[PDB]
Amino acid sequence: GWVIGVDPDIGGAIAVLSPDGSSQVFDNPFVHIVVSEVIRKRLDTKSIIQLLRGLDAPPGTTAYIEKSSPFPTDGKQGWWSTGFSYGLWIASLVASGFSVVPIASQTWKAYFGLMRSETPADDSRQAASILFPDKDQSLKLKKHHGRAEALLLAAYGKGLVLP
Amino acid sequence: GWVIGVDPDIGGAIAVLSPDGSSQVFDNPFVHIVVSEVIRKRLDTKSIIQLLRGLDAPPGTTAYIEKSSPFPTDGKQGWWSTGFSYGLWIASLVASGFSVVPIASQTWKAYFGLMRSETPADDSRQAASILFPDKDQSLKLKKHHGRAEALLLAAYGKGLVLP
DNA sequence: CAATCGTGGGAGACTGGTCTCCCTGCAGAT
DNA sequence: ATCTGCAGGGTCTGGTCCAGACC
DNA sequence: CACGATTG
Ligand SMILES: [Mn+2]
Ligand SMILES: [Mn+2]
Ligand SMILES: [Mn+2]
Ligand SMILES: [Mn+2]
Repeated sequence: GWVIGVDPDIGGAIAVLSPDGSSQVFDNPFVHIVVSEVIRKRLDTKSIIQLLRGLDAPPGTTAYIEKSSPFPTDGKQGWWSTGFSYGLWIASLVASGFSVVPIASQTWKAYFGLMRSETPADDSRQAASILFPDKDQSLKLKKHHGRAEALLLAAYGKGLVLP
Repeated sequence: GWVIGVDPDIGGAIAVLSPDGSSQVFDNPFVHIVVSEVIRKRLDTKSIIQLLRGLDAPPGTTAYIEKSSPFPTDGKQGWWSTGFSYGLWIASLVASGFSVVPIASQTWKAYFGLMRSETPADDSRQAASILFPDKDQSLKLKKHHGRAEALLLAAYGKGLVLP
């Protein structure tokens, strides 16, 4: 009963669920780098691999990762970034011994009843708070939706249900 | 002593230069996958990590990889792929214990005097044929320019010079 | 299979149709 | 530090920005 | 560079 969930974007997170029901969630490590004479956030490859190497989850644990699906109206830098983040995470997960299962955002949203909300990020945090009450304090900021998404991905993969 | 050169695109390659002067070059592994009801080529994450595991190059060996730099006129799918291929390779290389150094294409081209050619692919293969004569049969086809690019990147890292 | 060409493009889940979904990169306000 | 709003965008290297190059 | 063709 080990499951990993990964929201791969720059404000994303990785959640780890263990057989005893406990949970962990880590913000995606990033660094500030210079691109075309401005500052950009990019995921921190070496920190991600060290994080994955430090997990207690055994080899073969399944990691559910949100499928990249940039909108056609998103700009070309958005497409590059979502592609880059996805490839960095997939390779790090495979290299660390995990079985990687891409999941569409539509799949886990429909599973928890979060399709077509007016406030989708607030709702994600509320749903994750109910599934993981001991994470309640770690979900109270609006910027914490990435943590919520990672936890709901993992919850999906484990088959948890809302009460 | 040991140097790795990576041309990360879908027709790219990885070259490995041993201290005894011998060289190897491998085509980037890929699979065919379905995206939006059409077939696409995508780099094969599992094969890439197995290839890196099988190399004799010791940990800490430097891997030179061409920096991603898509043109603004390239479409958003081009930006996504070059982003994805770059992230996949960088994470694979770090996870396998290699030290990663991104090199702009302008840098290794100017170093071998290949700037501003009317036939840049052909010239790359000729330059790599001269630097690595035992790879001459592996460079006869025009689609082998990715092999040439990987070898030239590695040659740049090693400080080799054309005669 | 290997080469060449022209243009720059969503993708996904539930016999095609339909409808839903992610961001990045800046800026400014507090 | 945190939130919100709007539009969708190159980046790099050699030599105080410019110029010219590249996938 | 990708992508989706077409040409021997
Ligand atoms: Mn997400
Ligand atoms: Mn997210
Ligand atoms: Mn290249
Ligand atoms: Mn290439």
